[PDB]
Amino acid sequence: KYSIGLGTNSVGWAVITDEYKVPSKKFKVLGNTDRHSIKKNLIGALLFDSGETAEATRLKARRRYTRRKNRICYLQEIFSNEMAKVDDSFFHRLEIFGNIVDEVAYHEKYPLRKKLVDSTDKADLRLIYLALAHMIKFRGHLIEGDLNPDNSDVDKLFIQLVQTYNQLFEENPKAILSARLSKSRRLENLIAQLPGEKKNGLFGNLIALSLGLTPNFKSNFDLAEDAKLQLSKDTYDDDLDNLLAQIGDQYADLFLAAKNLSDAILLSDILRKAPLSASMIKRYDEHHQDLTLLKALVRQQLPEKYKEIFFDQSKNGYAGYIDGGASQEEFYKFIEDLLRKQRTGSIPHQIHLGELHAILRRQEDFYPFLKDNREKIEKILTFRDSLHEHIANLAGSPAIKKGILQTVKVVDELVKVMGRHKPENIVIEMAREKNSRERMKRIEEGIKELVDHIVPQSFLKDDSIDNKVLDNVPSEEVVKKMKNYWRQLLNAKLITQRKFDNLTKSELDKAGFIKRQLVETRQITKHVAQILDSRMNTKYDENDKLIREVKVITLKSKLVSDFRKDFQFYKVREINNYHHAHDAYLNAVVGTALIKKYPKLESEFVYGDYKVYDVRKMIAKSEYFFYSNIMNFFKTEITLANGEIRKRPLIETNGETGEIVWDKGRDFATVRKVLSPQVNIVKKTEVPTVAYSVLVVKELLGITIMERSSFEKNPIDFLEAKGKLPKYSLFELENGRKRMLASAGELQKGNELALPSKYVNFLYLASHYVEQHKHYLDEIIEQISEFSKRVILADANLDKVLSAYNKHRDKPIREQAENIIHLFTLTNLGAPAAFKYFDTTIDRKRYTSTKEVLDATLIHQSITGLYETRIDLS
Repeated sequence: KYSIGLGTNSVGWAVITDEYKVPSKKFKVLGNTDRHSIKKNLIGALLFDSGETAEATRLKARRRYTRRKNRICYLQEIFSNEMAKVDDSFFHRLEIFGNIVDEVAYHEKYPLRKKLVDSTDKADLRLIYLALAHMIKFRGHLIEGDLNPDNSDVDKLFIQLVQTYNQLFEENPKAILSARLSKSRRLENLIAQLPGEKKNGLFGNLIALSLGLTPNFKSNFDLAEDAKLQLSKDTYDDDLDNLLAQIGDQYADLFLAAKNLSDAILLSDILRKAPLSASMIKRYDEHHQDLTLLKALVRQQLPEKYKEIFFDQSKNGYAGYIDGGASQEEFYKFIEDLLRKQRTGSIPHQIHLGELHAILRRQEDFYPFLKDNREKIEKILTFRDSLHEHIANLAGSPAIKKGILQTVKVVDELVKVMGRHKPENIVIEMAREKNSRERMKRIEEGIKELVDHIVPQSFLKDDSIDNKVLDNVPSEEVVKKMKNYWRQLLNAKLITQRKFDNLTKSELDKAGFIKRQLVETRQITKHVAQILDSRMNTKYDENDKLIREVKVITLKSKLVSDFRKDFQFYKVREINNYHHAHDAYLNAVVGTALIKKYPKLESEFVYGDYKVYDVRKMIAKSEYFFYSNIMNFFKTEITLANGEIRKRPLIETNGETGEIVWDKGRDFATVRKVLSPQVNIVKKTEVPTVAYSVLVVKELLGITIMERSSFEKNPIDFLEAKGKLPKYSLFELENGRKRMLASAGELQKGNELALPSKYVNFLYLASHYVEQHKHYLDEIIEQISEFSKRVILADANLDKVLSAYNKHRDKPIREQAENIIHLFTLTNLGAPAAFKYFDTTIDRKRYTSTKEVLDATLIHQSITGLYETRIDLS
């Protein structure tokens, strides 16, 4: 029936039919004003700011402590009966033994895991409980499947990290990592293998975070405040969140790919029973014998500094190392496998479960009840508000996962908007929205070292430089003789590695082409898909998938940006919040046709477990598609390098199913009927630093952070002594004029300017230069001037605006409309902003007089704005 497609400060949403109609639906208005409904399309955006609110706190050590306490409590619930049979008070004395002799004996002898592993003799149950407690306390860290050689393979997950980094930067894409060398040495050795990468780079810092350093990604993304990261450190989730939400959500699973690389390196250094338990034999032996030998040598040589080493907690020695708040790095400096601590990459649960298998099997015979609970104990370690926690568990804090916190709330009521009906496709994407410096850097490096698609659009829509170069099948072998020149561009970094292939790339050439467009490397969208797939599929699949029942699609926005340029459905951002809505419309337009046309490609871009069909089988000879592009059938005509044009059918369908998937004579008509002006654009209301101003009975008085607490306790006395309207509260008056409450001292524009698509698409065509249509320009300015008088109320500035167009009327249609785009900033909802219109500038105002609000109508909007409670007092 329908479909849905979905930044730092905006969340776009839209709804789409098979013919790409955005539904026009009335919305009930429950306010006392003479307004019962509004005709708005099922499209829009949600804007938000990054501020310290309740949600900001909710999406940011205590919860980790409670999780570990719950895990150990679940273990103790099983252990308690036999524990009381052995030692009743052992559990309570933990934050070791109840008597001095046993305690001291355990102190020199075992100040256990691999004795439960190797020794077959029956051991004390206290010892097993302690072993399992340290099993489940430091569980570690991402893999649903069982442990296999594939998880550990350093090459495999390093390559996975390289792909996730390279397909996030299309312009700029074991013996070393598992070596028993210094972490800095391993990092330098890895960096030396990749030219053009520095230690301070994002990739060098990610490798270090996989290795053990303390990378600071602030220099990698130009932040103002420190962004220390440390996997071993407890609060790595919170610090990771703060950094990535300062710098954008797209790198979250880049960082998590680094995290899994660290996991792989740990597993690798371990397995070459429970080999981590052999590694802790190494750790314990070195630590304890080195401590004893140091004690002996200090006794024999420096008796005075002995007490400083072993008994002065305040000083920087071992005494402060173990019992005080002293780090290892200073301790080694005062005096890396010498004296490693108990609370120290978080060892993968694949390693730990390897011990749970090793420990329990070696002792399952002697204790029958532990053998019976073999599978349960495995589930204890590997099992997992909660949704607020998981986004906190993801690699992003509120700052930009506020929208990803919103995008769930956006979609959750969007389900209600369409009457609980479920969408077929939900396309999501994340990209930075500084690239001009990027294209400059490669040119500087490429020169220092020393238009047509390489593969045409018939095989895939790739207008990026990786495919663009300034017969029908890719470059012929006659052209392949130029590869000597292509090699000089590869080593000069003027071209990427895959481009060196694609130029020289039959069917094996086309096999990788489809995958890149559809396979999604941004797994944050997969994590969002996981959230979408978990919240949608409560009815778990019976077997072999465990999940089905309505799809989650993650297409790249590249299938949209190409879709915009081809068929006259262009986008202008600064006009209004429709451009996010326009992308959210042209996002899922791709989804409806692609799946019904190529169901075999489902596994490549849709969430869930599916049969991996051989792409070689689907690609055929010159006689679904021979030409590999999934979006060829959108065009009626196919363009090749030679200039020969391949015809296409008027109506497209799927051969193996027979369903019509594409109506060229009818679907193109409906799309233009979409972009042409009432749309659900909703600004979510959110709670000497004043928080919010409450109406007083009439005037507004601000409440600082301190006063609110006393306000909730005794509001009457607090109101009496001086003599909730949240920030950006919708304030409407007279002919649709709208205001938002910036503070007690200022107001904001709440009126969104709209344009019928003829006036929209023209602006992009003009700005990116139909010259007979110069009469559209006068109407646009007139429509702007008419819009300015009704709601903006800046008649002093507006007179200059109308004059300025008269001064520069001789200028071309292009530059004129480009300055019109900047002129649109005056009308946009939100904080007013100064701008330049031709030479004429200023055009800025501050609605400090808020007296209108006292008699105005408030409109308390939901996130989608459907349920409005308009209370007008006057």
